[PDB]
Amino acid sequence: KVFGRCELAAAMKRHGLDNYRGYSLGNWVCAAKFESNFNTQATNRNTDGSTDYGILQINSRWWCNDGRTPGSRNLCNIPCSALLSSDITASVNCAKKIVSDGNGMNAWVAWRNRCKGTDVQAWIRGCRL
Ligand SMILES: CC(=O)N[C@@H]1[C@@H](O)[C@H](O)[C@@H](CO)O[C@@H]1O
Ligand SMILES: [Cl-]
Ligand SMILES: [Cl-]
Ligand SMILES: [Cl-]
Ligand SMILES: [Cl-]
Ligand code: NA
Repeated sequence: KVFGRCELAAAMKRHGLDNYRGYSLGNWVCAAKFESNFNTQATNRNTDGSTDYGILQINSRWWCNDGRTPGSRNLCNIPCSALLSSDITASVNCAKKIVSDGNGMNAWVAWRNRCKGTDVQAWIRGCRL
């Protein structure tokens, strides 16, 4: 499912993401924009063999199991395919574990390079929240 900008912001807001660990809702919307282009079914292979999954491109190296990342972790205790569903519940819950790992939203390379320090609030303006 390819989310609308305000549709994704409302879904992230309903699942408790806005101001989670001090990151306002605009940061999460901006991150999903540049990680997956609002597409829950996005996947991208990495050089080390792991794969990013879903609306926030959560990596199978640490957070989910896809059966093909040898010596990896499954800290969110889910199959990576669950991160591709039209329901973003699993992606949001796993993201809350990632952002609480000590490095904040810097775990998402797209957010650090394309959202951090910008006017992230602009990604939720015009939305009826
Ligand atoms: C939080 C998370 O899983 N981030 C991943 C990370 O593995 C990496 O920096 C990159 C790989 O292309 O994509 C995503 O940002
Ligand atoms: Cl914001
Ligand atoms: Cl694996
Ligand atoms: Cl949803
Ligand atoms: Cl932080
Ligand atoms: Na894994």
